[PDB]
Amino acid sequence: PGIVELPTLEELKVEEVKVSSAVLKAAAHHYGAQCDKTNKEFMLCRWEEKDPRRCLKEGKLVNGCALNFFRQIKSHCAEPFTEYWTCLDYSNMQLFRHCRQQQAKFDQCVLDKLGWVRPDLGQLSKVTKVKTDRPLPENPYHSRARPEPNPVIEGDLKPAKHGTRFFFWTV
Amino acid sequence: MNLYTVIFINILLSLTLILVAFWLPQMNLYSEKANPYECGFDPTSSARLPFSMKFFLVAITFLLFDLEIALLLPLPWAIQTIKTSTMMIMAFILVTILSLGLAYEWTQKGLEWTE
Amino acid sequence: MNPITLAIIYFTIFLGPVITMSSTNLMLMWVGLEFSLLAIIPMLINKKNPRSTEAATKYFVTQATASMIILLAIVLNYKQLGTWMFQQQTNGLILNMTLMALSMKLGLAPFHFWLPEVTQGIPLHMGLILLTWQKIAPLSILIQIYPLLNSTIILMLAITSIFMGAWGGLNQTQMRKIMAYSSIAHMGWMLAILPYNPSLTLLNLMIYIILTAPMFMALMLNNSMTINSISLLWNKTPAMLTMISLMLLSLGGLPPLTGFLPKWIIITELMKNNCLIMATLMAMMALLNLFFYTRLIYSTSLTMFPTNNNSKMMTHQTKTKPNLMFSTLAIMSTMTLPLAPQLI
Amino acid sequence: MMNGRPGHEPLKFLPDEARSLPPPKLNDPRLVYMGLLGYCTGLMDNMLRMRPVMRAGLHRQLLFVTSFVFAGYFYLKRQNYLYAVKDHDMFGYIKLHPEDFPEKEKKTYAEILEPFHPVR
Amino acid sequence: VKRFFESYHEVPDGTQCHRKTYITTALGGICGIIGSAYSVSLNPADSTLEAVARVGRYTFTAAAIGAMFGLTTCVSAQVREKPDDPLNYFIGGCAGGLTLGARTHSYGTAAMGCVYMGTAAALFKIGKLEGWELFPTPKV
Amino acid sequence: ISAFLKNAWAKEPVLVVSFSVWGLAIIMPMISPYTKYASMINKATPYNYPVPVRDDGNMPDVPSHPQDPLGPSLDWLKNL
Amino acid sequence: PFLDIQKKLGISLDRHFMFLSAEQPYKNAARCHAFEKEWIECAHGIGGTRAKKECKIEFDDFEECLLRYKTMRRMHDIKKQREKLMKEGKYTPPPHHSGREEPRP
Amino acid sequence: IMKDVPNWKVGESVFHTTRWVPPLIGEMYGLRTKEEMSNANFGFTWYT
Amino acid sequence: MNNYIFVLSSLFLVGCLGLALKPSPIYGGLGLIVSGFVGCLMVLGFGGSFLGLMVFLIYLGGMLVVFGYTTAMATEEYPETWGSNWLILGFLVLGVIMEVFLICVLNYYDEVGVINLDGLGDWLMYEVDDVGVMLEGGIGVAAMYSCATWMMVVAGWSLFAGIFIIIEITR
Amino acid sequence: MPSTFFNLTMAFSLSLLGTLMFRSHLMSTLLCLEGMVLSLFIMTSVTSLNSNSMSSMPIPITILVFAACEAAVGLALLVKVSNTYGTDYVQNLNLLQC
Repeated sequence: PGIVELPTLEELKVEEVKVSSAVLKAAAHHYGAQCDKTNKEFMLCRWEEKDPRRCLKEGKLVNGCALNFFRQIKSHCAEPFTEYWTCLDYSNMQLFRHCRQQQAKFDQCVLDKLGWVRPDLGQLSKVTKVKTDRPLPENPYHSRARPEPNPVIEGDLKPAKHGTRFFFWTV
Repeated sequence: MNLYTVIFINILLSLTLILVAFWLPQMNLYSEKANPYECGFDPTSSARLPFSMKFFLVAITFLLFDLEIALLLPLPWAIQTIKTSTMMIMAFILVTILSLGLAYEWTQKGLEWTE
Repeated sequence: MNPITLAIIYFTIFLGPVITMSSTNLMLMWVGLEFSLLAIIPMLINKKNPRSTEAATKYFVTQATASMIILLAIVLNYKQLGTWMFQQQTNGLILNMTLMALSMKLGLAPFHFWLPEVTQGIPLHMGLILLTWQKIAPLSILIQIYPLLNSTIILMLAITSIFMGAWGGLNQTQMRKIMAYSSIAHMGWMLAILPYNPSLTLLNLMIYIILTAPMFMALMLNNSMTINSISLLWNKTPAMLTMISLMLLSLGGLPPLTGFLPKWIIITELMKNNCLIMATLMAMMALLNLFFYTRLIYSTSLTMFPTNNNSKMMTHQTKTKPNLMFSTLAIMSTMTLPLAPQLI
Repeated sequence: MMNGRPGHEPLKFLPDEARSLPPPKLNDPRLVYMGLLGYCTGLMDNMLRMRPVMRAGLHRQLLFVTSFVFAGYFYLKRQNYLYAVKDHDMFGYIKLHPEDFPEKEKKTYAEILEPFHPVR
Repeated sequence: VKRFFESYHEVPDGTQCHRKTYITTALGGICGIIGSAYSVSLNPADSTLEAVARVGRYTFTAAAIGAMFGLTTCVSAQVREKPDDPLNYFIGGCAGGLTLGARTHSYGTAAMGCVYMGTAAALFKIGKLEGWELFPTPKV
Repeated sequence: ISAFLKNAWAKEPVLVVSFSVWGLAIIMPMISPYTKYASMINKATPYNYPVPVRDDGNMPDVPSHPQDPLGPSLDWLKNL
Repeated sequence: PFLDIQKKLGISLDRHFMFLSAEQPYKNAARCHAFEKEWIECAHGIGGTRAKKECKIEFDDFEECLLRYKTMRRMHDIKKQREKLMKEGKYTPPPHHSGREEPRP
Repeated sequence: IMKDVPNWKVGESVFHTTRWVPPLIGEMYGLRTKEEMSNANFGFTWYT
Repeated sequence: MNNYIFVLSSLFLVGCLGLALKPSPIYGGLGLIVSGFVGCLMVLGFGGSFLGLMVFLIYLGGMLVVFGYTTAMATEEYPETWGSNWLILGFLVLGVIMEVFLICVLNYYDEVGVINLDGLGDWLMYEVDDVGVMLEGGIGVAAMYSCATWMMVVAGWSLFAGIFIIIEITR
Repeated sequence: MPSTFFNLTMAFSLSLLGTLMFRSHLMSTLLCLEGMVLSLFIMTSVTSLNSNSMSSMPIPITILVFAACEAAVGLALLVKVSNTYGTDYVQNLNLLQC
């Protein structure tokens, strides 16, 4: 009965990354440290509010921070990073282990410039306690009011009136 | 569709090969060459008669052990669970139960054939 | 059978229904029914004769189809609602197919043709278990879903079971078939009321078990399987005719014995819902159920038949077979009507 | 039907609310009837096994009597509790739904004209 | 269609005699087909031809039963104008029993079926009139 | 019984190996210290997203960032 | 159940995978999780006869999520009208549905 | 398309509730071509 | 390739129909094998590999024993193929034709709701998780070893006790 | 999906029709039972994969387990039937009526 609301085309028109998957797997560990605040805000909204239509702007901020990130990587440390992801994209499951020497070049570049340290083994696999000006969503799931249960008979129970009302048994 | 294609290719190879085997050669058919072998002499009866099988109990328990395989086979995924103690105990119990059943059959001479 | 095997098999028989009760998943329910199925066949086929092979094959082949139909009902419910429980707002076809298969499992008419055959093909024990303990889980299914059953075929099947059990037991000289048709009739009385206060279904079940078990023991004490064999009981063990008489007259429900309580209270709760003429028909064919019991107890207790010369050897020797529970179960039947309000 | 009653304990023979009911007398006609059933059970046991009667198994007979009474006491207590619960819930429902069970007010035989049916 | 058989009560007896007549005939035919399927599955014939003959005999017999029943009911309700009277259904049941004992050569079957079917049809009318709901829904 | 096992190691050594390996499989998990790191490693694997948490203002031990000091340091998995 | 031995002892042998919104092995939601949760949370405390008509909206939404019949009807109607119009020559499908779009990322 | 049929809301729902119900591969990719429909299904199931 | 699943389902129906006509257990086992193959293929079409492979394996290992038995017990001089009986051949042809006519009928009395010839292949998979890992069939079955360990014990008891049952029935 | 569920249910019904309507042999009946099992398996598996209910995926393996045990004991009974009568036919099993 109720119409679905949806955003317009221009409420989704966005400057996209246009960037592939090995180029992106290479810079994953640095994109998880830098550009973590926006990403975690977007995640919290997307899971707290179960609607995409209520978080487009956080997604747009995510895309913006990613673009700024790769702009830093382009204006600084483009050749070693190029070599890294080019050698990474050769594999079939895109394994870091086969390209372990170009990591060194990329990391030393991105460390001597901008001081970006690679996260260690299990730092991107844990909860991270974001804040925001947003409020809590009151009643997600758009739940209706619950019907009231049937009341309990309050009383100290007594013997049955005249025992069993069965047919002719007295007691 | 790659796999479907490989299998169709093998299928058509086999069928083209049989077509060649049948329609390329020469034929001289007659009843004395098309009747069953039985080593020079003629059969005394049909081959579509009972062949008593003397390992039928072994067949049925093979079926049950096949099911045991089907139960054991999820283990590579069961090992990446967080518990790693319940699965251990339960797999231990399953294998030990199967071994106990095998031992009972063995001792009761079920693996021996019905002479 | 060696003891390890008996332990395994009787544990399985006990655990089939026990799994069936203490399970909310219908699929583990099915599992319990299949344990009851699997574990019964060894002891049905233990004496290794053609009669036993036929009985076991008929039992197996009739129960497998019912099991598959129940599994179909369960899978259709899972498709419909994404759960493993017959809720309300299920399909009446699913529920009715479940009812049909459960009736085939119990032995109700018109699915009754296998029970007397199978029962004749097996010893007195394995008739007791088959008629008492195997009936308890299939009934548990219906008891757990009683407000979902259609109140029409539930009663047509009951009425058919009543009529056909009465008419079949009218002419059976074999006792192992009399017990079967009695089972059919009593399951009819149960299933008729099952949508109406299913506590009474369990009442009739307990009464029926308490009556049949000692009767089977009575048949066991001399391996009596025929009217002519039970008639040679005024010579062999004549202290049992009193209890046999009162137990038969409780089975065919006569008032002063507690076997009239289930029929009486069933008629009560059926007249409380304007199910009048059905109850009338049932109560009027229970009389024919009583007639062949009366014929039997004439034959064994009131009009002592001819005996043989070789039956004096039995009088020379002594016995040990009455398990001390025959007495308790025969006396708690036939004499517990004044305690009926505590039973209900 | 009382299985879905709120607070219903699963497989509880005698909840703590039943301890507020008065117990039986221990001289109840039905408990002595159960003792009589136990005595007749022992007598029948002796009759079946070709034994003397009222003379043979006095320990067995005593045990039968005591088992029957010691079971009937608790079973009767449970049944008293269940019938108490029935009356309790019935009273509660009529008290919660008086519109369905109105305060009826009947008439006398002076105002109603019941019809006469001679015999003749 | 249930409405077909519910057309038997759109109007009282004595009216629409042919309608009610061959309705009851159809009903008898259905019941005869059931009985025939059971007598052909259990205790089967020595040949498919005799099985077909069994079906035909049973079905035509029950059809004749229902036809005589409906004819007699609506006639004895048109005559002696009294729809709310189970004696019409009694006379119809007796006519049915007579046709049973005619198709099946037996006077004793005729009398037995007359009494039983007549009483059954009388009770049927009495229940349709007073509101006896067999297979009732649970109320307590 | 030592003589019995001496006989069984010659005649039927296949079942001796079998029972030995069965008992060893059952007993050795009880013995090792490495037995407990298995569940911990299976737990450490993040197959699903760690969903962030709202800052109530009362979450000290919870970190504000991936590479903060707090949280489970997975260096026990390194240099195990 | 018949004999609530599980509730007696607090164990859950089978009463924890009774439906879809119930502890999938790793936390992957089954479809209609929300609908079934909402239906079940409405039908709690109530039993049966009252839940079947006080919690009907939520069951109907669940039934449409799982069996999903009305959306089939809707898309079938849209497709049928589109085929009629294209046969008459009235409709002109766009590039982003004939197979020629600008992919978004 | 359905500008002309008598009673048809174009963005109507099939649910009484108002919350976000994520679509499925047939509503989405419904009006699209058969290749997209046959790659949604049978795309991963039939390996690259 | 949109009618793929419907073709597979129809083939399975025909396999089980030729089964239900009951030729000798040799061709019945052939039908079981073909139908299990088709079942595996559709279970894969719906996104399940393990369950289909295991149906295939179990039914193959079972029909092996059926061959071993039916050579001994359910054998005749003339094993009664489908063509052996004109009546069986007629009912088979009639069953194919009847199911075709039935499908064409129920595609008319209901536009859609039971069968959709028009939209076919459009309703198979129903909300896949387009981004995922550790999601296949096999995790759910491996839950028999954790979170559903009663299925495992009850199945194991069935097999164990079945061994004893076998020995006793055969003795 | 609704198409294939309809077809699978019709397949179950065909195999049920089969195992009900007997012929001479019994092995064919057991095979019809196996076919019913298989159709039920595929129904359960497809519902579980559609709904993404990986909690119910242990159900079809249980179906196969118990159905194979059923087949096992049926085949053992068949061994006994052949040892008695010799030829597997279900018409020779007609002596409990008397």
